[PDB]
Amino acid sequence: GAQGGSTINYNNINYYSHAASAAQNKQDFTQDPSKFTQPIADVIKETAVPLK
Amino acid sequence: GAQGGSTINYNNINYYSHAASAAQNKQDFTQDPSKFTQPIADVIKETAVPLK
Amino acid sequence: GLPTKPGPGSYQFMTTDEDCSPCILPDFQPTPEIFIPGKVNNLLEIAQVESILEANNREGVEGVERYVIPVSVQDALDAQIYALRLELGGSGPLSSSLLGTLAKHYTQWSGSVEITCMFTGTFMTTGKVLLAYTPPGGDMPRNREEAMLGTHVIWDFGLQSSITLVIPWISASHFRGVSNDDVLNYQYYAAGHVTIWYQTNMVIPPGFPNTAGIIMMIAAQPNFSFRIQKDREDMTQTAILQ
Amino acid sequence: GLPTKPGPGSYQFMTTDEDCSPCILPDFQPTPEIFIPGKVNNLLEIAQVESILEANNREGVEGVERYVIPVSVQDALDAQIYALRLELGGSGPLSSSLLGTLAKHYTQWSGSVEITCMFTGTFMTTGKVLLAYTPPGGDMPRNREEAMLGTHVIWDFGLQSSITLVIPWISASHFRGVSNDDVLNYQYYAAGHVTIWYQTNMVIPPGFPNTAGIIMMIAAQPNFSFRIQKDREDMTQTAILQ
Amino acid sequence: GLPTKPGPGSYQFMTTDEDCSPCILPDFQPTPEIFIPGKVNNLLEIAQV
Amino acid sequence: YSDRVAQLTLGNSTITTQEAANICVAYGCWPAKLSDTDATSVDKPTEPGVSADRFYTLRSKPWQADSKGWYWKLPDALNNTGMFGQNAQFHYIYRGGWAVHVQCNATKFHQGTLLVLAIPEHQIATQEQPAFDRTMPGSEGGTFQEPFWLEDGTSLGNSLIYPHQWINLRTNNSATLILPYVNAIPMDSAIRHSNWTLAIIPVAPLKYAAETTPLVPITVTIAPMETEYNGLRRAIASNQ
Amino acid sequence: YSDRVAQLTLGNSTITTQEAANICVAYGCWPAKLSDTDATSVDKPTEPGVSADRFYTLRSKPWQADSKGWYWKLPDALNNTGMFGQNAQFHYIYRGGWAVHVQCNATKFHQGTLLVLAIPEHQIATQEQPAFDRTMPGSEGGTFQEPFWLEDGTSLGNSLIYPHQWINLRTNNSATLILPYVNAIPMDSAIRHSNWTLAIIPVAPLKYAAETTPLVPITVTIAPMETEYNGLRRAIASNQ
Amino acid sequence: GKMLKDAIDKQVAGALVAGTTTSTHSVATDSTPALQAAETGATSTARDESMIETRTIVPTHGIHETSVESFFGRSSLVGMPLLATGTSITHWRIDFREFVQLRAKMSWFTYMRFDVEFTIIATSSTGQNVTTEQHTTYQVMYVPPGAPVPSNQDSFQWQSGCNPSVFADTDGPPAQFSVPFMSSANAYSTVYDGYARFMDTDPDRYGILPSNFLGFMYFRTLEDAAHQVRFRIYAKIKHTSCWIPRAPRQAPYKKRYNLVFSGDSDRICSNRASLTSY
Amino acid sequence: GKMLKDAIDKQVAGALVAGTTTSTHSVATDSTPALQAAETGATSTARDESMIETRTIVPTHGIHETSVESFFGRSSLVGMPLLATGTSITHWRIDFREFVQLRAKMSWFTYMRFDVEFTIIATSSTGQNVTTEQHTTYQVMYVPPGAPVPSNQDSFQWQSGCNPSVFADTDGPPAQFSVPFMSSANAYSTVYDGYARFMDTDPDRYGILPSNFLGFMYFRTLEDAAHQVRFRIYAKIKHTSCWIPRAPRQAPYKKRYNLVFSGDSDRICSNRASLTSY
Ligand SMILES: CCCCCCCCCCCCCC(=O)O
Ligand SMILES: CCCCCCCCCCCCCC(=O)O
Ligand SMILES: CCCCCCCCCCCCCC(=O)O
Ligand SMILES: CCCCCCCCCCCCCC(=O)O
Repeated sequence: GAQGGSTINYNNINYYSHAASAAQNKQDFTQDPSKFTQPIADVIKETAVPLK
Repeated sequence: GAQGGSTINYNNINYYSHAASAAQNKQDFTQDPSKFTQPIADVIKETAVPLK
Repeated sequence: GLPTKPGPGSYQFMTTDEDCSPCILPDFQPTPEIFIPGKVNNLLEIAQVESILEANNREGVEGVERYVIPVSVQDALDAQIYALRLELGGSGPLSSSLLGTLAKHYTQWSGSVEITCMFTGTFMTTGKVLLAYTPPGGDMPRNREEAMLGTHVIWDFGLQSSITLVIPWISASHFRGVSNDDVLNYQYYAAGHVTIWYQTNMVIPPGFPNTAGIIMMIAAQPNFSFRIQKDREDMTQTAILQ
Repeated sequence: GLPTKPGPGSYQFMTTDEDCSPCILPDFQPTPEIFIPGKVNNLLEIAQVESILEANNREGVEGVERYVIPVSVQDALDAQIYALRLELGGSGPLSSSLLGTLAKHYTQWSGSVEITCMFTGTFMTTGKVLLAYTPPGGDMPRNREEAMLGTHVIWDFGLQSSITLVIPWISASHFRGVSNDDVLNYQYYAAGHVTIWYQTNMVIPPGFPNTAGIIMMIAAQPNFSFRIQKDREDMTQTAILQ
Repeated sequence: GLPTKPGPGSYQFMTTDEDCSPCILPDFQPTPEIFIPGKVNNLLEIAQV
Repeated sequence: YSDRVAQLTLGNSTITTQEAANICVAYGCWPAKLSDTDATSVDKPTEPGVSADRFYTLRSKPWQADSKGWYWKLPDALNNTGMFGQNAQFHYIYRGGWAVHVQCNATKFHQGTLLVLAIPEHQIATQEQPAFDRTMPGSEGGTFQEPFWLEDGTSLGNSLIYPHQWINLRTNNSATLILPYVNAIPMDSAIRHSNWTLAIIPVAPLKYAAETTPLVPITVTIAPMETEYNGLRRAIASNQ
Repeated sequence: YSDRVAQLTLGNSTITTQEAANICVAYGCWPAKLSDTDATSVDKPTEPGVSADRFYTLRSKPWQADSKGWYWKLPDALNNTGMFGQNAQFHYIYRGGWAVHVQCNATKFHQGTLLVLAIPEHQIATQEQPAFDRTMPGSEGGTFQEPFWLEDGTSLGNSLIYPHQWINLRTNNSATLILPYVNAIPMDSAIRHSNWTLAIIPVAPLKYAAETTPLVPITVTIAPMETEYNGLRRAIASNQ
Repeated sequence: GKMLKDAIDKQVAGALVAGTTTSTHSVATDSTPALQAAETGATSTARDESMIETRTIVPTHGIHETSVESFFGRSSLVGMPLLATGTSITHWRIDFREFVQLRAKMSWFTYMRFDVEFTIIATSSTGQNVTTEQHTTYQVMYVPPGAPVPSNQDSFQWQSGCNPSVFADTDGPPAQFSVPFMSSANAYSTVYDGYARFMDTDPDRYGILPSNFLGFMYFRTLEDAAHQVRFRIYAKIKHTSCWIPRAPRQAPYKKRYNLVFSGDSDRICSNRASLTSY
Repeated sequence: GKMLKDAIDKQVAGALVAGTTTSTHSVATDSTPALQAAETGATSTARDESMIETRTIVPTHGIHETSVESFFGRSSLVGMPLLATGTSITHWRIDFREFVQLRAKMSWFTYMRFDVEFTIIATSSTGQNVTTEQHTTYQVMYVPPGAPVPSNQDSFQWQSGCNPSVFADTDGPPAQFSVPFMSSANAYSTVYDGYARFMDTDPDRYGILPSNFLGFMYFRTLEDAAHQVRFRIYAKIKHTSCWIPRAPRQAPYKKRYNLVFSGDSDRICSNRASLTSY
């Protein structure tokens, strides 16, 4: 991308018929860390005491 | 550029994803020689006497 | 034909190439993607999950017990509980954690780290603990008076069983080297010290266990990242697997 | 496939190629660019900075003293102080300056040059000096009468310590050759002479130092340029560095 | 000439390639398609019999 | 206001605890039925409802000084129990989530910590490939021999990536986990494959304020959740 | 109207000179604090203000007939001095610029010229790699042995590319340089790295209107400017 | 054209790391961010700004080198079959378990959906394994389960009417081809807590999920080889979906088709003599 | 399309040199452009037009061959590792300090931010170093600090699951690849006035900035070599930022990791017998 900073901007051009032929995907996809870090029924806000 | 005189005019076409793959930059960038030649608090115009 | 000039790098195979390539089964139609819980898009979602430090790495301790730092009733004031060089590389206790094992695959790191400690003594067992982070330049702090001069938290044992010492990203540069490669002087990237001290003492009712434990846990903060993939040192083989 | 005809120059490696090439780390995200003072975009910003001529290149003068041309009380009129062949190449005094060392990397040059001289005698020491530039065609001027016929400035020692002789670009062609390559007759590009003369004399109060110095300095004017990179002659090695 | 970089897989023959290729008889004009009963477009029409 | 007090009502069964920590919902995913877009099996599923979606209590385990840990495969552990067990025996394929409740009370005069792992696809090994009595131990469950390696050449320390709670005796006496169905296919056989393993591993050993060590049991209570079954035939009890 | 008369006031300290040339501001860049876009260290910096941003005078040097020159590393030379020194000892990393003032007066009956270099990243060598007593000489500074080569295999003649002034005794008795922070990173350790070297090299030797040579000292006065410190721990004085 | 727009996907890596807000001192009984409870199973919520006084930091670092795509998106060795001169035929069973680096990278996840780019480098050598010259075509045939395997170099199975084949030269550029996600399942499985068969609980079929196994690559030279050929088979994983992270492999791998480990000394990190010094 | 417009950057070299205005004679006490003061540290401001009578000159000369990009933007040799036949393995430590021409060009600046294009030419020869025929693949593996190094030609490290590798033929076209600016710092440093380590002032760690060191390239042939191979490693510096110009190196280089010089005879330019004749 002739460079913004940490932004790689790519035009993936597949020359073949099957999508599997395309090169690797460069998108950043959504991160939901809280399904692993906060996997609890009741949210615990940072400023509260956790138990009770 | 099929030639103006001393003007090289280039379309850098990068075929790869990362900007680092692109060929070398042909732009002329700004020259500020005076940060090295006139690095002094008080400007001294050419026609003046420097000291005092 | 279109006139061309193949240049250098023709016919090479680079393992990190990003190129399309002909599909050997161009008519295949894969099975649909179904919903599965816990989809991961980025390994820093794993690095932000707490894992247990193999913190009790004393010679002779084996198995699950390497996960519990001893904490005892002291007969002297201001004693030291623990000492740990802050390092994502090498082979010390951080190296076998989730964050440490991810760091084994990377060359460089940046960001804040947090250490969560959980006390395991009886309900009736009390104590106060000082957890210190010393930025680099010198050695491990020798006494609690020297360690307190750094970043530190003071932990009171109670109903809330656990504490966090956030080790903040304090650094001359935007990134550090994961490894401690000697020939390359990567000790340049020394990242400081973590020490644990008795702030008061562990106190027990008569005839209770005079020894309890801290389970140390570590994870990355949301400002953390890794660069440059590299081979994992300790995942080797001498033969093809059969 | 698209029909093609690879032509001549296929698979060659030219060191001045301007081609894109696959990145071995296509997912890497570098550290930001921070502000640093003194960013240079073009080496002619360096060439316009004055540097000291190694002007006192007499056999036997070593070290810092090669930077001070002697100036003395004369017992005879119209004497010569200095003589210098105007040359960006070769190995004379201009060759080791900032402009001269840049010219070592280039084959051709154009533009005006300036020489700034600073007198270093005592406050009480007086004098007048003639600085001459003689365009090419003949030899070095033999006496001050002949040298004055050229471009010249006359310098009065005083409060303003320094003078500039601008050596203007006076030339049959738009560019000259940096080098004096004999087999190729690059003496064709002879660029003239710089000489320094006593315009009156150096005069001192009784018992003062009867010898003082000029520090010569040189730089390029804003109308100056270089062409054709070339290897530096005096930056060599007989072995790989270990 | 346009600068190029032939990569891996150059000059290989894959039996499932989907590529155009020069016709050895580029001026040939085939016989028309006539109607024939029982045209099959997909072998799962046979599998349902 | 209090995540130390919980009540769990499924079917004709209700659990309570006055010292919970919270409830872990694995991957933030409550159990859910299979949608028509992901389903492949064309027959209409049987959904037994409350006859199977209820808490079942396994036999208790004594927490001893030397205990390395215990484990149960699911649905394996409940395949011979109640109407869940019967629906799993009579169908070729099964799908559903779990509500797991581990109980262990002791005194304010005790110390010790249990780690309570729900490990999906917990394939196990040691110096040898394991036999059936360890891969599918049934309602009685199995025991760890390499608790440090999590029976699988990984490490116990890194198993906090899995959904978990602790039972730290100074804090809580119970752990609750809600588990969604996890698999690479929509449904799968209950007798041939274990989707989850419930693992309870002592980390800090059990210590008493005297040298006389009374009996401190651990008790597992598991409720199937949002179950479906397809492929009705005769009842088949095990993969042997 | 007069760039021969200057006054420099930093903190509780003020310098004057009646024979200045001008003031050199290196690369035209006045010292400035670190912006949030370039900063990496997350802790809130300590900015000591006037307690450290003030002129400090080092011990004077005699200009002798044979003198090859003198040099000081920064911040090295001030690392044991005042509240600058203490803030630099107690923090892991430091950033800031300098105000440098070199004093040397003599008579209208003297001649001689000093070159006053501020050299960034002045790594030094000779026929041998140098020891610590030369790389970090402290407040007393070091001396050149290869002034022609600028201690580094380059040349003194080309060092006018660096920010500089002259002290030519017929003209001025003082040189003033303002130095911005220069580094390839935002902050850096004061005990491990020297960002600038102040170098004072005689070019025209010192000559007197008699053969009796009175004492002509050179005196260096340096003020830190726009300082920040991060990484507070115990005080560490040197990299040894 | 819009039709060519279909063959182009503009895709962007510009996700940044979290920044830092300045904070000041807090003296209260209201907000206690440092008090935690690891028993819940939640990771600590405390942040920098709530524990010390912070400055402001604008985020500048990317995260893309740890995206699952970037982490798996490079080629690794997965098969090294040797074609001898006696029969001029060899094969490789297709799975990523012979070589430990890719297998250990995959062990961070349970289920993985991806495509594959395969790359084959052929190298000829002498009996003493010194590089040698040999120009010959070779044939790689995909043989899926239930297709008859070639038994010789001249077997009529190499017709390849229905098996896909790639023909390339030993001293030409490397053969390369892509493959879609081929499992009958909706993802591959890195680990399997079950049996390969009904009515069977043999230990050798524990942990064996046959939906990961898509068959064989078979290799001959088109004539009888004069020197032995070594094929190196590289796989790059691409277009990658990953679910359910795991505790990664820590003990060395020992067998291709199960997780057996030594487990003689229960530790991973190195020892020291005292917990209060290094 | 606009998406393809993203992959094209129109960039122009049309900066000219300064011109000349005609001037006439000046007889005054007002304007004295020739009087200077070098003590300030400023370069002379006097120009042609104010010193002599000039004509007008329209500027026609470009400056682009001395732009920092053009000055560094060509390939130079930086590494020449020799692969012997005994072990068929070699490596090159990655820095631009073995060969003096590029190092001396870099010595004009303090800090430099750039990308790199690497080009590798492999050449086979006999023991007496005469060119010889040898067709073989070779492997160049980037081994970053902390990754285990290969110890043999057949070490399983050459799997390369996480280290990037390039495979090319000894008698094929040269391998070539680009590299972004990889320093942990915000620029590289050509010179370092400090120590590589805290708590250490060993002379061998003076001037050593380990953030310039990104590790190693390792080289094997994929079979055991029959003849020795010489790899020539070329680097072209591109997309270049430069800060803080220096006095350039004048004494010859002597050591790879420090600036030691002889300094026996303090002079650079040649001598003459008299300052008033040539
Ligand atoms: C043969 C048709 C030519 C089309 C290829 C044009 C160049 C490829 C586009 C690359 C897009 C991303 C490059 C970048 O900006 O970093
Ligand atoms: C394969 C896509 C073809 C696109 C390339 C077109 C030619 C390259 C553009 C060169 C632009 C600068 C040339 C010049 O005017 O000097
Ligand atoms: C040769 C063309 C068809 C070959 C299909 C190859 C697909 C390989 C996917 C392997 C996924 C399972 C990995 C494993 O079991 O360890
Ligand atoms: C092989 C791929 C990764 C290799 C990284 C090479 C980057 C080289 C930059 C060298 C900059 C420092 C130069 C020097 O220290 O003299």
